Amino acid sequence: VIDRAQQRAKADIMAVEDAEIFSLLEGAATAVNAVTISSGGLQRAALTKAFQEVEK
Amino acid sequence: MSQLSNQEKEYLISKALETEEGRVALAQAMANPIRVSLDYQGVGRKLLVVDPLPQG
Amino acid sequence: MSQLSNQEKEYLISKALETEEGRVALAQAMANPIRVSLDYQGVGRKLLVVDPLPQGALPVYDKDVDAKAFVISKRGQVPDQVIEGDRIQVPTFEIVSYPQVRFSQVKERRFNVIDRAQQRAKADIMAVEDAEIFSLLEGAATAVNAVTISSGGLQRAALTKAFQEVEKHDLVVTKIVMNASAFADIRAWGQNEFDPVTQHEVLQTGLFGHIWTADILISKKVPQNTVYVLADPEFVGVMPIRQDIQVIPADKPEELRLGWVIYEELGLAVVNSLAIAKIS
Amino acid sequence: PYVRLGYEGILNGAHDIDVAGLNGVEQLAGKFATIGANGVKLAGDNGTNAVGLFREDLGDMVNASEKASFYFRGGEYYVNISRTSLTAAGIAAGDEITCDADGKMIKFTGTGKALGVVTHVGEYRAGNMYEKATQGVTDTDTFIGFIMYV
Amino acid sequence: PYVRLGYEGILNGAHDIDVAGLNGVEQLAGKFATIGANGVKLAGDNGTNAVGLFREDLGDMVNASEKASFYFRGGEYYVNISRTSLTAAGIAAGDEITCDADGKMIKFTGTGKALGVVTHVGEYRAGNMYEKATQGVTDTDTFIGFIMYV
Repeated sequence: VIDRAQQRAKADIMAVEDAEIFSLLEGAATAVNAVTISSGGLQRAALTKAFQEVEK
Repeated sequence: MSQLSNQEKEYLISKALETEEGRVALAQAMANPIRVSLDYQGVGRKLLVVDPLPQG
Repeated sequence: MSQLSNQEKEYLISKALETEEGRVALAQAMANPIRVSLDYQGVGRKLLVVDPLPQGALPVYDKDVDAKAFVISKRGQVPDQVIEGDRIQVPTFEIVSYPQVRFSQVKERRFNVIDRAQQRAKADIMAVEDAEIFSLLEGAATAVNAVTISSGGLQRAALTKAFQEVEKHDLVVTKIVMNASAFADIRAWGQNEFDPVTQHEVLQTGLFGHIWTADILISKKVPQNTVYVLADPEFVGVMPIRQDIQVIPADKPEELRLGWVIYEELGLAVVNSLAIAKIS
Repeated sequence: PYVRLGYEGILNGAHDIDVAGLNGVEQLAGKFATIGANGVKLAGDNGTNAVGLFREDLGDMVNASEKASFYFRGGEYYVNISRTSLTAAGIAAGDEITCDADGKMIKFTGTGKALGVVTHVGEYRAGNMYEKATQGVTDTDTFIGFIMYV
Repeated sequence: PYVRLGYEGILNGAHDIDVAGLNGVEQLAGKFATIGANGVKLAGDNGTNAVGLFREDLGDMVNASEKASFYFRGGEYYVNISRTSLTAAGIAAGDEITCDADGKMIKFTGTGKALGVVTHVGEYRAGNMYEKATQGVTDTDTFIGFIMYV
């Protein structure tokens, strides 16, 4: 179950399997990225790009 | 062994022989209970995935 | 009454007798009361352990041939050890000093309890040294987080690693010098910015405990949940013994303080223990 | 070599597996040597060593032969290049190691011949010199350990 | 001197002092052993194993390394001549002993790193080298034997 979970989250699909979290997703615009430290702010910032996609 | 032998000068130990005690094992976190699980009875599952959508 | 000099016949002998004339004892410098204890009889312990696994194995179809996975193990044997010390004292010196008798026994006893823990958990593997735990445990590194950052900063960073294992931490096992500096929070303000800012030390950071032990290597910190992860089997408990009747007392009147234990250490699941090495 | 620390005290002190440079014939596909358990963080001689023949694990790890008795597999076509140092307990490569030989010298202890069984401890031992046999050319009998040729 | 009759950790077989002095063709100044009394065919076999350092006490007795306060028993380059007898059966250090200031081989390392002392056992077990009397020598021996000379 551990080995499955490891493979399933990261990286692009194989030819024996479909749906992997990493494949399914999109990037994020240059705005989310900062040049001033504030770990909380980056993650916060990311949520708003995600909202346009309609993620609850 | 596993570290310097201090007194054991038998390397056989009767074709292996060990007493009732904990055996070390791995536990890892997973990205599997993060994603929702539900059961299905059928021979295959069909999904729709969104292709490019023209807002034109 | 009044002396006039630093020179005294009075110095040689006791001029007052009390059970207190000064002394020390430490509780936090030993990893053995922290862990759970159970007796065992046998000259050794036999464990089977898991070998390296690369990990991974993705799901494949039912019109394609099924995937497999395997586990590999090596078997290990742990022999028992004896830790012991003797300290040799002259009766005249002992009787006159008074609390010296108590102090020498308590110190030699403490010293044996430190040396058992030191070998089993850490040390290196040599021709007169063991090392069980240190070898087995899985890697973790502070350096990935940052290379050169405060003593406070390391201890905070370190807590997080344990979560991964599915411990969700318990407590952090650190070296005494290291623990002192982290608590102090030195970075060249020596103000708190990784420990609570209204205190000059703390005994919970992240809401988790700190155990400070001197039986562990210098500039090494270990997160683990001590009670599940290791267990201490006792063939013989630690005990002081005293003998005034052996070869060297016969030749010249001498008193021996004997301090010893016979130990073994059990590892119930030691690949949950993480070792991290401090940079700063 | 180390049958002189051996004779039933095997896997104590430095032991190599080699007394002479290995024969030709590369093995293809690189892989690591480790004799540890979830990493080698063993430093210094004595303790578990990677002397003995080897077995492939996940085909990504090679380690010492530490299986069960019965259905034992004799000779093998290579031994690992020595990385025996005091920064290690025997051979254990922290890079990928590539092996070679037509088979080479190995270490055998016990009251057998050159072939024993495994009790899940490094190398082979076992009695019965008439239910076991030499590996390599000419008859050699075991009395204190010797380097037996595959 | 006999080297390689020792056991694991820093130790050397027993040393017979035939080199740099030998009593049996000369007689000098005897004095008592305040270690040892065990051993047959001349005791001394658990008074000393390979000749430490011998230091006079009160009156004329010499003895081995012992103590770490109130007159360090041991030290100086005045060593006990063990003569020719039997190796680990005729070591003299439990009898009345003749010493000189010259002699080989002189062992001074106990089991594991640190300038050794002598306990009730003739053999050496491990002190310190900066909280115990030093003679100008530090042990640079690694684990498993190898010669030491004062």
